[PDB]
Amino acid sequence: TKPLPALKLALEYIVPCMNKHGICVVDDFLGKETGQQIGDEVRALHDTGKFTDGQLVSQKSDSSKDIRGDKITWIEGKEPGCETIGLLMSSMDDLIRHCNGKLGSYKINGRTKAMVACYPGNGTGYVRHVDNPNGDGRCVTCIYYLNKDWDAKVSGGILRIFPEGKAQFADIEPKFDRLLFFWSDRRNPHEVQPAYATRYAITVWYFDADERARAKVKYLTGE
Amino acid sequence: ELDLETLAPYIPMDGEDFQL
Ligand SMILES: O=C(O)CNC(=O)C(=O)O
Ligand SMILES: [Cl-]
Ligand SMILES: [Mg+2]
Ligand SMILES: [Mg+2]
Ligand SMILES: [Mg+2]
Ligand SMILES: [Mn+2]
Repeated sequence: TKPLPALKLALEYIVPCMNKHGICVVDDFLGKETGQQIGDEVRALHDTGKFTDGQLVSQKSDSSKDIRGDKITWIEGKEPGCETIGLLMSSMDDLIRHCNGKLGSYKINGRTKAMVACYPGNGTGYVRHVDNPNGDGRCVTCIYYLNKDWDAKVSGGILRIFPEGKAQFADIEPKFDRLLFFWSDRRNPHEVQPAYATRYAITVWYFDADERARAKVKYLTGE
Repeated sequence: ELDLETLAPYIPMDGEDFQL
């Protein structure tokens, strides 16, 4: 029965994995039935025109589409039609709360809303980037993939991560019911390689309390 | 060196963080 007990998965797998490698994959996170329900909720968001072009933290002159080709919407988890996405978010949060004080030196107190994202085939992807390069509070990226029948050799869409200090990169296929964690800072630059079929994923970013407070102070003072 | 914030995925700064 999935999801697995959070305490053991967090302390005996996620924590040591994250501290050693900065990247952790949990396959078959919620099971087929729940994963399919999430897929249907995501496809209904897509079908009803909720997605908008993905955006960047800062922009000068470049079109966002020369950088990221996905379309997204932000989900709080309590919206009608998003109940199973809410269960996913609650399950991610459960894991993080069982990791309190054990993920590096971070104190994780909060997170973003969920970013439901679609790369609509057609070779769309995301150029090599860092999720939080300049201290905006994000310390852990958590992604759930929902692509049933994804054949990455044909459809592409691999997330390639270049973890600092390793002799090989980490290729993450966007597999159905796969959960991924990685450090959001400069230790993990990464690319979404071009996707040739419709590719869905849901991301939440967890905040380190002290860094996020400093970032909010900068925003609220116009700096 | 490139300003990496121009490649980084947007998040709301203003009133939209969730407390755990
Ligand atoms: O969807 C993925 O596998 C990776 N997503 C990103 O890198 C992003 O949206 O910042
Ligand atoms: Cl929860
Ligand atoms: Mg611009
Ligand atoms: Mg925690
Ligand atoms: Mg709350
Ligand atoms: Mn990213």
